Amino acid sequence: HHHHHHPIEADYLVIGAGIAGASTGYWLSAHGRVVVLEREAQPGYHSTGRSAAHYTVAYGTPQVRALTAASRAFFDNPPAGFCEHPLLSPRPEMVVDFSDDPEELRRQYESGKALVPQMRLLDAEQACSIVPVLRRDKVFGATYDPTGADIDTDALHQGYLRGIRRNQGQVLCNHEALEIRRVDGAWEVRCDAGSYRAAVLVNAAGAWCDAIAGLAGVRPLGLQPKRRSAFIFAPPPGIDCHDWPMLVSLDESFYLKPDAGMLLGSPANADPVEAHDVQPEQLDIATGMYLIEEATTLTIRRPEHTWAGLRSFVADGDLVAGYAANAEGFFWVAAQGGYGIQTSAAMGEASAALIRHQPLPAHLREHGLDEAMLSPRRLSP
Ligand SMILES: Cc1cc2nc3c(=O)[nH]c(=O)nc-3n(C[C@H](O)[C@H](O)[C@H](O)COP(=O)(O)OP(=O)(O)OC[C@H]3O[C@@H](n4cnc5c(N)ncnc54)[C@H](O)[C@@H]3O)c2cc1C
Ligand SMILES: N=C(N)NCCCC(=N)C(=O)O
Repeated sequence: HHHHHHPIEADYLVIGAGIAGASTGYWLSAHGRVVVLEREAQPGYHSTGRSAAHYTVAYGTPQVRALTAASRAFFDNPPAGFCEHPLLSPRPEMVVDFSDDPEELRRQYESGKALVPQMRLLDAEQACSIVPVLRRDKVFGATYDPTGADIDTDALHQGYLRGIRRNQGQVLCNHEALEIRRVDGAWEVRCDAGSYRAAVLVNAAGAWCDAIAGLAGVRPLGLQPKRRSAFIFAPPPGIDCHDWPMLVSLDESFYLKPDAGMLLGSPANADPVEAHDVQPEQLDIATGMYLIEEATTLTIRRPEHTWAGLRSFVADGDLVAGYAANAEGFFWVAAQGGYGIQTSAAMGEASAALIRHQPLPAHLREHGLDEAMLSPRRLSP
């Protein structure tokens, strides 16, 4: 009994306009009619607008590291017209041993160097020369990755979305998917003003991917959102920290990175929570500040900005890009974890190829990627 618009037909309906839906929709959009349906009034209000904006190859599981490595070519040299300014800025990563665990530090160095030949093993004096506010008594050595980079996440995200629109795709905000049903050979999504139909439903809903499966009657993956908080604060007068690396502790208890002229700090937490519009917890912020004040000479007066976002994982820590088994046309783009920005070019290209029933592109295959390592089928026996 309430009015709705006539249904809109497409080739691929993408639920979510964060980095996952935008990157997949970007690579799909040259080949068919893309409609992206986004709940919020803006596409980057959840995790894609809440990241540390960093590119690190030696981070995550082996699948993650291959996706990240395979994305660099796009980030460094995107197609003409994709964006106005470079997407990456140099920002080496220094992982410091604050707990005196030389065996772990060596393991991470050897692991990282296999992927990144320029990775170096530093002694405590070398680490303190690079970030001179470090307390020498608290430092036992470090790894150093000269190839790390900061990512202009908004430019990247907006570039993917603009690419969709230039290929006649639609990016619809204020279009929460409220109902999902397989009807007459298509997935049909009801939004509050009308419905959308396509043979392929791309589930790119971030921490809400299992909620979308629940609307559709598709068995979920077991995704676990995890809260991570972060904050921005002013450096003390006299500290020029503009060119410091990303600094991370060896056990990921905190990190610290310059952000323009300010400092970004985080307790690097992973507290399991339900999908929601997550806010920072005071204990998170106080913990991150305490650990930075213990590891360095910095004193932190009060933050200028605080926030938290969701990093969402499946059991094995790897990303998911693949059709659901036994649910025709339902494609997962999920479990981006702490890595969705830095893996987005490879994940968007791979996911679009697989949605289209195409082989993965050579350059992705050359990085040690294949369909089965991306598939949700691996989460079951
Ligand atoms: C503190 C922090 C630091 C991080 N550091 C980094 C980093 O340095 N590098 C990196 O690569 N990653 C980092 N990450 C991880 C990165 O933020 C995420 O992996 C990535 O943003 C996930 O993107 P997504 O598109 O899956 O999710 P989201 O950006 O959350 O997008 C999902 C979208 O789905 C929409 N949606 C949900 N339900 C519906 C519905 N019913 N209908 C329509 N739309 C719906 C949501 O509104 C949302 O816009 C960090 C994250 C945090 C929080
Ligand atoms: N770069 C590292 N080796 N470790 C910490 C990365 C932090 C990250 N990208 C996250 O907040 O998801």
